[PDB]
Amino acid sequence: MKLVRFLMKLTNETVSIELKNGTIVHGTITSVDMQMNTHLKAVKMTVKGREPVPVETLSIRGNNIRYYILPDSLPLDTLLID
Amino acid sequence: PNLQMFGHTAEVLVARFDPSGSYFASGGMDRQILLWNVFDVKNYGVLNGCKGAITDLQWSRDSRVVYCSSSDTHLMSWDAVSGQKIRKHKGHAGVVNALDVLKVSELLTSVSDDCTMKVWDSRSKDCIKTIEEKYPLTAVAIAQQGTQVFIGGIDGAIKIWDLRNNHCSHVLKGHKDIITSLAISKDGSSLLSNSMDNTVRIFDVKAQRQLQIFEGAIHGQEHNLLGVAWSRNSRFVGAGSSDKNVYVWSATGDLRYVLPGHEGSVNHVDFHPHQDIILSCSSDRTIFLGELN
Amino acid sequence: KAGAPDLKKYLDRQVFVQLNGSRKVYGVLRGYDIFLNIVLEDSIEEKVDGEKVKIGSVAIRGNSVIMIETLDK
Amino acid sequence: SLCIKLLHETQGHIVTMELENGSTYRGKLIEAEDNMNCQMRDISVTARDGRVSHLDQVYIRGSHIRFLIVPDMLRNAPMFKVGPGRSVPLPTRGRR
Amino acid sequence: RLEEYEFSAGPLSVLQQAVKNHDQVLINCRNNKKLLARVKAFDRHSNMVLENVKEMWTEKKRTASGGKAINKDRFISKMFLRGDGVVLVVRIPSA
Amino acid sequence: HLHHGKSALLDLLVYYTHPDTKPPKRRSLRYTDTHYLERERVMSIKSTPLTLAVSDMKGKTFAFQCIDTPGHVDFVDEVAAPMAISDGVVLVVDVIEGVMINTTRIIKHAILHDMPIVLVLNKVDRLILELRLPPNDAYHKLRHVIDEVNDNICQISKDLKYRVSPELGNVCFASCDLGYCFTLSSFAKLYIDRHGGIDVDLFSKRLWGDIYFDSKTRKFAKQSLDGSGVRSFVHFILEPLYKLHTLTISDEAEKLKKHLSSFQIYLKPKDYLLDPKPLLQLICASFFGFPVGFVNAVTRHIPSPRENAARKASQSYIGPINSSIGKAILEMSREESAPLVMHVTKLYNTVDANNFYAFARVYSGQVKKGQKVKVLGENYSLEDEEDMVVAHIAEICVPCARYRLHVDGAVAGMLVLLGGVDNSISKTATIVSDNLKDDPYIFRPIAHMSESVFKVAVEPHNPSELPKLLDGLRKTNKSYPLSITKVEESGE
Amino acid sequence: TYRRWKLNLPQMANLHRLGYQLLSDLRDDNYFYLFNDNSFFTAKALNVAIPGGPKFEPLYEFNDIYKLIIRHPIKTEYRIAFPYLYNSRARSVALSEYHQPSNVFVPPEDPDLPAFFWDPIINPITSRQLTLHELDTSPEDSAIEEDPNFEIPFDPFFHSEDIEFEHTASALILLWAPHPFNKRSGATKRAQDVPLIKHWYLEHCPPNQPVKVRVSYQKLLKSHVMNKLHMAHPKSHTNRSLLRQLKNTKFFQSTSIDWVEAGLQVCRQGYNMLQLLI
Amino acid sequence: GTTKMVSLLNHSLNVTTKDGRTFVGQLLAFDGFMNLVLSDCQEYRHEEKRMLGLVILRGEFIVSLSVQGPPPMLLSGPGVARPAGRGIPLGQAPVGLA
RNA sequence: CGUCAAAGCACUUUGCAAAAGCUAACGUAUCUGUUUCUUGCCUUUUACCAGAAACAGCCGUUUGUAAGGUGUGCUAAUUUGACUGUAUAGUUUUUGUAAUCUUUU
Ligand SMILES: Nc1nc2c(ncn2[C@@H]2O[C@H](COP(=O)(O)OP(=O)(O)O)[C@@H](O)[C@H]2O)c(=O)[nH]1
Repeated sequence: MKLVRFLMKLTNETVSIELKNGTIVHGTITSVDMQMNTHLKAVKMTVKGREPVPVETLSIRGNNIRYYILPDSLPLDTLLID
Repeated sequence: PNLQMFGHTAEVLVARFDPSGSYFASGGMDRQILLWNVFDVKNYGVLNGCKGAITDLQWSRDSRVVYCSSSDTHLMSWDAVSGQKIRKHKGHAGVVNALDVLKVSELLTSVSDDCTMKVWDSRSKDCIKTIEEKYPLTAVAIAQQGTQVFIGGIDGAIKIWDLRNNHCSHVLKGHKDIITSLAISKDGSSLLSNSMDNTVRIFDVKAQRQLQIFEGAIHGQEHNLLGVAWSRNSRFVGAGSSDKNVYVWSATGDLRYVLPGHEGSVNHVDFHPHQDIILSCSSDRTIFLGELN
Repeated sequence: KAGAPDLKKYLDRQVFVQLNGSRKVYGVLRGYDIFLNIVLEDSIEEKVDGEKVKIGSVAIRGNSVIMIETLDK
Repeated sequence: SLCIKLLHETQGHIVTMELENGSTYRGKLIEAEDNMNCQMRDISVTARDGRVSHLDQVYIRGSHIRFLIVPDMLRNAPMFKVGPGRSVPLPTRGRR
Repeated sequence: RLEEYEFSAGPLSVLQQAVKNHDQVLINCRNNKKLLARVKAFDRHSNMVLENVKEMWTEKKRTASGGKAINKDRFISKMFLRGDGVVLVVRIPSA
Repeated sequence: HLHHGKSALLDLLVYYTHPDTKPPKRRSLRYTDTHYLERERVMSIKSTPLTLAVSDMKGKTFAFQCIDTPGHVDFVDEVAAPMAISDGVVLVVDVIEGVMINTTRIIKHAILHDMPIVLVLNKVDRLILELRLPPNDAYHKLRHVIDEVNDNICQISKDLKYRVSPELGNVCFASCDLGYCFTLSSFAKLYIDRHGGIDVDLFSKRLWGDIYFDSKTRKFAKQSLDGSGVRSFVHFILEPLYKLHTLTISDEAEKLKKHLSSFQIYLKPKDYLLDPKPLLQLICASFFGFPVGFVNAVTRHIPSPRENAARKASQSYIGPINSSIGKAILEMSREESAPLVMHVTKLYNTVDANNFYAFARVYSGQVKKGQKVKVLGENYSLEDEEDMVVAHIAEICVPCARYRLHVDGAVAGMLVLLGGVDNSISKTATIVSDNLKDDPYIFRPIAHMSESVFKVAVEPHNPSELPKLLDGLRKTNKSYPLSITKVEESGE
Repeated sequence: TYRRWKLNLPQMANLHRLGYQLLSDLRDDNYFYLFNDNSFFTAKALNVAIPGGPKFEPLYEFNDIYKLIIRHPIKTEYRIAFPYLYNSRARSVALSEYHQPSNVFVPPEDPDLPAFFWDPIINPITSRQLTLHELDTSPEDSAIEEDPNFEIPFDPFFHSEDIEFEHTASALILLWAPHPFNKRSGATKRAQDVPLIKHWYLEHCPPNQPVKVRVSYQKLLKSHVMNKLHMAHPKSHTNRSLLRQLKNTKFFQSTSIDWVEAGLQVCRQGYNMLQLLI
Repeated sequence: GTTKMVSLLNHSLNVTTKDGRTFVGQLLAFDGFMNLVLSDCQEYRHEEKRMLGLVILRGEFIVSLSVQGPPPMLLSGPGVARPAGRGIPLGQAPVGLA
């Protein structure tokens, strides 16, 4: 009975994530947890007021995630079903 | 010397060196791969687990991981340093007969009595590709490029398939009967092949006609899969026979060394990668290291 | 959860609390909570000027609290 | 959980820490908590300014702590398996 | 148990009402950057999946010489918003 | 006293720490008996030492330095020896036997030397199965044991600085067979960790007797029970013990699964179809975990070696406190500069009878291999230097009953096994470093709580081998405190 | 195969109750004191003999009467307890287990009163002899006096289960039983290796028996010592087993029949096998 | 879950915090709150450094995680050899025929 | 109970290896023989009396491993291991006190 369960389907695609911190992060998703803690593969993250730096295995403390900008090819109707 | 080492209980089939030239592996009907040294010629691990008899070993090009092709569909994988199991590549619905490996130790090809070729990754535990022909397959060889895979069947027709296309590009001709072992040179430029007609023919890789039909190495009622090899130079060709003789050729179409020694049918002859030594195996439970000074 | 904190040794003794917004208070420790809500009596402010205003009995919230000290050993 | 037991094990030794306040405190630790409360003595504070002070006794709230700094021998300490139905790690003879 | 009860009657029902009506929504965020879009799905935490989003947010040049208000818009196809960032929702109908 | 469950107490710790160790089937396990004589008889005889890394409530690990003492009345010698080293005494008492002789004989002798006491009521499980007393009448039988301990305290001192009671923390209810020790504080936790928020402390005060609990009002009272007032203790501890030692046993294995699922103990289905006692052990070790209570009940009452240094130095050290050695003891200096002070009491046989390890407390500084060391005696003084002898320290080792830990450098605070320093020593013998400030003093020769008395003559059966017997009789005097050799005029 | 068995509680109950007339009634072990396999070894070695027990072949200036102090003769029982002390030139000796805890379990004779009922054999428990410390507040008063109004909302662990159950009686009787029954899940011996009544000739013979018997009792006991003396610890070996070699050649076949048939079968076979030799 | 988090154990990590500071070192212990324990730690406030040692961070304080480096660090079978020999067979032809 | 991994599963027949590693019933049972010595009763040696030490056999037990057999499933069932295994939007961590501005070097 949670919208979080839909994000566990999301695995594999690339997304530009925004955080409360104000950073921006392009990278492929590997796994998503019930507590929002996502792990990413082949990442290019950029800090607020610094140059972009590539990281291999980024992972994020879910608490900090503002929003995922999902890819345009992903069908929503199919994923919203259990 | 010669060194005729004993060890196996029953018919031994396959015996190969590392790519380096520092070990043997051997194993047939025993259900036991037995590793060896080259230079104090002693045994090592008894790799135990295969519940079917072994039909083909091949060292990983790292000289650590070993791969089998049991008669019970499995293709096992072994850490030659420790001697533990890694996997059971479960796939075929019949007896596997041949294996082959690449440079990149990652990809493997196997050949069933289901008439199915299958390419394997050492990371998935499943088939990447499945090429179904019709009559049970027997011998396979993959090129150094990691592109062309050669299949040998019951029609006498060595078919050639690529990994991109997956089309019947070419079919070798003029072999009347059965193929027991393919073998690509250390160039990537020519095959070897044992037929049941006793014509140990060479073929071309790229125009694609014959080169030299060798003749003088009989197969008979036994129906073992006999082997052939290219020497480290690609000067000599080493074909075994059911006449208890290791027929070494000159590759110019001339029989040089014909050394007996075995009391039973011979199976898979090999060559050492640098120094001139010949691994020769046979149902007999024996193996030789024939040298040239 | 709800580990009732070790404030038994501070009961009926003077304190020097600090809270959020850099504001601080003196008082006799009367009672405490699961969430560290506090009961102080004879409460005296310590303004940024240093002007000390007497208030009386006061209930400080738990969340706010940064720390709690002792004036005399 | 192990990140709490390590703390309890540094009771007695001298500890450094950082709060949301911005200041760092250093002193002998007397008691801790699963909340991350603390009870210390002979503390030597050092704020953003550099201003040193002395505080005889202190209590804290964990919520206010950012991170601790712990003695070096506390890396050889045992890290146990815990279980599904246990609060404290401890070693475990029984089933699991 | 009681979660089922509030979705029909309470405050959150007007999204369920609006999102079923195929409606657009104006959302004031905690980032100081409002979101204007049409919603797909929502949750008890206000975790919302937005489609065809457009932002509205002021700016300054910040002593470029050594500045004035600039508004900027961007279209996003699909967007999962964590409800913590939301502070105020305005469920405006077309009709 | 005898067979009260001392050696089996430590075994209970060992099991939790050393995963490989398993119980011999026929006979108990008795880690820390070692000697084959101690295993034919089965009684412990020579006191052995241990050290192990024991955990606590919350989790903090301390390094205990335990010493099983022989409970047979006649080896009181080897109780007293380490008494002049240890920082406290742990007692073990049988809740069926009660407080017999050696429990008094030691309690009394222990308070004389200001040794703080920790009771451990052992063999409680037994009084639920052997005796099968009902829970209320067993409470009385427990309380009774605690009282009678104190009646032997009262005689030696009327002070209430000592006073053993579970209300305070001194007392520990444990059965070393089934594997569980608890204090009132530990039992409390159990409820508390499973049920929200109350203090452990405000709970454990009220759990001891002459107090009652109303299940209707949810509040305590001294009020004599009106109707179904039980007695806080028997309501929250005993009766939910009693159940365990009758749930497992009575083969109501359907129920146990539902109940033990409450606590999130999950057994495999083989384990119910098992065996009474070793099912019990498996349950009681999965429910009451590590013997944490008993840990917490030592680190709170038996003081750390620094704190006790002050007191311990006063009653044992003969010389002045104002001196440099008297000062170096009080601060527990761990420097190179500091004077090295030991205090050897017992020597231990090694795996062959040839040699003797020494057992001494390092009171100050550091000891390392190959150090020159003035090993004093008993009759020594500042006047004559005839007692003292120089010697080299071969091997320093930390003891663990069966295995030993080879260490390079000792430190103040610890107990140790020394290699090399034997021949000068017979009975007590302080060590002190050679290069020192003048006037190194001795440690008081132990007060044994029994005179030797019994006498026996010993001639060799063949007189040609009289040297060897003579060499042997010296070696006894080393490993047996109270023994005394004394050649008669005749030749005996 | 019929190795390994697991028995219910109530089953083991009946078996116990049916076998009662055979199996013993000691539980302690203290009973044996000078009747252990060890003691009997030392007796043998010291060439002395203890009263109820066996008696073997032998195995193998300083004294002065005027130096001794004759006070209570010193019996044979004394030498077999502390052989190194009271006896000189003590070799080939075994030292015995000095004492065990002592079992305090009396089984319920009248099975109506519950499992946990204060028995009238235990002494009252009165404590008017004692003199304790004194404090003004009093521990219990004080503990409540600090705060009487405080509460505990959760109640104990097993508040629904009662201290007794249906079989909790039967069970306690087992725990403290003689070997085979206490176990409640075993192994599976062979009928030859279940001696039944050996424990009659260990306990040691009840009074008023004729000499015919009392002598037999010893002779039985002797044997039991003499084995326990030389028992070797078994050698490591692979299993030979003749009767499964013969079964692996083509000359023997297998079938199942009645006992008495195969008794006659043998009894005949042997008749002929001698006749043909004669 | 926490299956991924155990995989990180004993690797040198780069941990950004809410303050902006970045801690670095191996990972010894891990929690359900994301409490991390780190060995031989070094902050990089920013051309800056400091040595701390053992550091225990809270969950509130942590932002992101990233691996810097990887985790830090059948006897003899029956077979026997022999020398030579190479006997000649009188007969020719295959093995089964005759 | 829950997850993940491995494996057909339970029952059974043979083969082949092992079975003090830190004082301990491989078997809570228990029998014969050989050699070397000591004593018995004895003169024909065997056959024996009843102690010792040193070797042996025999009747059994356990474990691992290999190949089999019966019954059941290979569109399943069962076993075996492993595990940092629980769900909390209202004060001590994961549904935010954040947002924003300006000056100094
Ligand atoms: N029933 C029961 N017996 C116990 C318990 N603890 C110890 N024992 C028995 O007590 C004896 C242990 O004696 P111990 O104190 O180790 O020897 P000591 O060194 O002479 O004190 C063994 O015979 C155990 O069976 C217990 O908790 N319950």
